[PDB]
Amino acid sequence: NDCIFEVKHEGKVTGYACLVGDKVMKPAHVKGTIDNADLAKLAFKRSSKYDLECAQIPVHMKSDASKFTHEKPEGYYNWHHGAVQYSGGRFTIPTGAGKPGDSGRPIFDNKGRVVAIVLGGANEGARTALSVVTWNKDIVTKITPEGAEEW
Amino acid sequence: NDCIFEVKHEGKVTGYACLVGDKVMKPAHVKGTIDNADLAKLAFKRSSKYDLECAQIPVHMKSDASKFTHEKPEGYYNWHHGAVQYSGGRFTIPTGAGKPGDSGRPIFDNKGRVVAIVLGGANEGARTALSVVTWNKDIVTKITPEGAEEW
Amino acid sequence: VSVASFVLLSMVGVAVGMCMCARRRCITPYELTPGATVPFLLSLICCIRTAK
Repeated sequence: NDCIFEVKHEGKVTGYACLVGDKVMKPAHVKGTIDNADLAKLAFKRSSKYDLECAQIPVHMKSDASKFTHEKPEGYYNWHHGAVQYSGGRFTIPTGAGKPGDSGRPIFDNKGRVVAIVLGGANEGARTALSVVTWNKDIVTKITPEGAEEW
Repeated sequence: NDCIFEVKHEGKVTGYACLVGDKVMKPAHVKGTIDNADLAKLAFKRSSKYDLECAQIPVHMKSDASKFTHEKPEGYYNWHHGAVQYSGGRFTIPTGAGKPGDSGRPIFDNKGRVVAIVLGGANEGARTALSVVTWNKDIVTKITPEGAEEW
Repeated sequence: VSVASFVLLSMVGVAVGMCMCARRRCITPYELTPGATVPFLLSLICCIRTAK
C-alpha cells in the first residue's frame, strides 16, 4: 500500500511535511525548509500550543492531497515504520521503531486516510508511546505522554 | 491468563499491589511495602472510606501496566484462584478459595483487562462474596457484603 | 498634556494589542485544522472571512 505522501525539509535528517486535506502541515520545532519548491514560497501560520506550521495547498498540487478523518476506533493503524496500536486512548510502537528526525509523519487508518501526525515519543518501558496531534471533532489538539521527547 | 502485573509487598503474609492504567494501586488495611523497588520510592495518596492507597506510575513502568475498564455485565470473571462470578451486583466465589494474605489481587474481564481489586471475603454456608473496589461511572467505589473479613 | 496624551496613546495601542494576542489565541486552531470550517458567528467577531 502507498506511503509516499510526505515531503522532507532541509538537507538533514529532521522530519517531513504532510499534504493533508486542504493544507500542507509540518512540525514547528524543526527548521531549514527547501527540500521541496513549495516550502520555498508558502506563507506559514504556526502556534506554540500544538507545534504545527500550516499553509493552504498551492493551485498546482490541489489534486494530490491525502484524505483524513477525525475518527479513532481502538486497535491497529499504520505508519512508515509499520504497524502502530492505538489503545487506552494512546498510540504505541515497539521501542527503537521511530527516532529523532522521524517526525511530522502521518498515522493512517487501514481505509487509507490520516488520523494523526507524529511529534515525538516516550521511553517508560520498551514499547514507546507517541507524542501526536489530531483533529478530534474538527479541531486540532496535542497529546503528550509524561516525559516524552520531541523528534 | 496472566496474573503477572501483580507485585508483592513484604516477606510476610500481608499482600500485593497492582500496576493498572496510569497508577500503582494497593489495599490500605495492610502494610510492609518493600518486596519491590518502586513501592520503596513512590508517594501514596490514601482514603479509609475506600481502603485504597495509590500512586501515579514511575517513568519506566507504564508499558507493564494492565489495561482496565468500568464495564461489568452479569457473568464469569478471572483471578488467581480461578473463576469468579459477578451477579446481583456482588462478586462471588467457590467457598474456601481466597485466604488472609490474598487481598490486593485484581479481577479480570474475559478480554484480559481489570474491573475490580479484592479486599476480603464474606461467607454464609456454601455462599461466598467479596469486598472489592471498582471504578463504575469513572470514579472509585467500594462494595462490601455483610460480615466480610479483610485478607 | 504631553505625558497624558502619550500614556493614553500607548493604552489604546495596548487595547489594539488584543488583535495581536487574543485573536490568535481564539482563531489559530481554525487556521491549523485540516478541512474544517469556523462557525459563521465567530467569523464576523474576529473579522476573518467573507465566508470560509
